[PDB]
Amino acid sequence: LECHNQQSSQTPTTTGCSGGETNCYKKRWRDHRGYRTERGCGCPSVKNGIEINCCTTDRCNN
Amino acid sequence: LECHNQQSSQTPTTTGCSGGETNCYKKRWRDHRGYRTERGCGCPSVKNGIEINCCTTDRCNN
Ligand SMILES: [Cl-]
Ligand SMILES: [Cu+2]
Ligand SMILES: [Cu+2]
Ligand SMILES: [Cu+2]
Ligand SMILES: [Cu+2]
Ligand SMILES: [Cu+2]
Ligand SMILES: [Cu+2]
Ligand SMILES: [Cu+2]
Ligand SMILES: [Cu+2]
Ligand SMILES: [Cu+2]
Ligand SMILES: [Cu+2]
Ligand SMILES: [Cu+2]
Ligand SMILES: [Cu+2]
Ligand code: NA
Ligand code: NA
Repeated sequence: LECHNQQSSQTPTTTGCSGGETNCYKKRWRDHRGYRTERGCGCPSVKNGIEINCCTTDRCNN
Repeated sequence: LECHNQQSSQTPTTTGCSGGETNCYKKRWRDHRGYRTERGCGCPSVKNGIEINCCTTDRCNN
C-alpha cells in the first residue's frame, strides 16, 4: 500500500507503507486561524477533538 | 466548481471544491500489473511517470 503524506493543502507526495498495512489516513484539527491536516500510513486511534478519515486503496487519503 | 472524485472505472460521483478552486483533475499511475486512477479538485503538476489531466469546468475530469 502507498499513502499520501503531505501536510495541509500542499502538493501531493506519497510514501510506501509497511507490508501488512491496509489503511491510509487523513487527520484534521483546528489551530488558531485554520485547519491542520496530517496524512500517512495507518488509521491511528484519535480522541479529543481530532477527526480522521481512513481509506483502503493506494493514495486514497487526499 | 464541482469535480468528479470517483476512482478507477467506477460510476462518476462528484464533490464540491473550495470556493477559489479553478481546476479539476484526473491522475493515473501504474501499479504492478494494473492502473489506478484518482479524480478530484485541483491540478497537481506533472511529474515522473504519472499521467495528469486538468480542466476548468464542472465535472470535466471524466
Ligand atoms: Cl494520488
Ligand atoms: Cu498498490
Ligand atoms: Cu501521487
Ligand atoms: Cu497543531
Ligand atoms: Cu492521491
Ligand atoms: Cu459549479
Ligand atoms: Cu457549484
Ligand atoms: Cu469558485
Ligand atoms: Cu483505481
Ligand atoms: Cu519527469
Ligand atoms: Cu492518456
Ligand atoms: Cu452542467
Ligand atoms: Cu462525468
Ligand atoms: Na455527478
Ligand atoms: Na464519465
